[PDB]
Amino acid sequence: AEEGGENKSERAKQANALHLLLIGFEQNRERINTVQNSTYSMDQLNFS
Amino acid sequence: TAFRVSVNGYETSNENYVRILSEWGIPLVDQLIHDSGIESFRSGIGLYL
Repeated sequence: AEEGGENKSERAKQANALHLLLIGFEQNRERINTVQNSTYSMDQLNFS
Repeated sequence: TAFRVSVNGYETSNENYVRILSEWGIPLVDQLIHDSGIESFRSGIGLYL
């Protein structure tokens, strides 16, 4: 907000990157393994 | 060989095995054993004795 937009400044871009990283980690926590990388297909992820 | 096995990454190892041997059958197992080469060692030691 201070920078006026995610794409307005380098710091804004990196802040938005971290923000979306944390949001996705919270959203996809069930699909994220502690150490190993979790792999899924459409049928596993219910994609039509 | 004449087999055209295909491993699916979206399947479990056990189910992939089930599918492969269901499609191909015992000839694949015979080729696998030949690759193992137990028969060669057995026959060689038997001939020696």
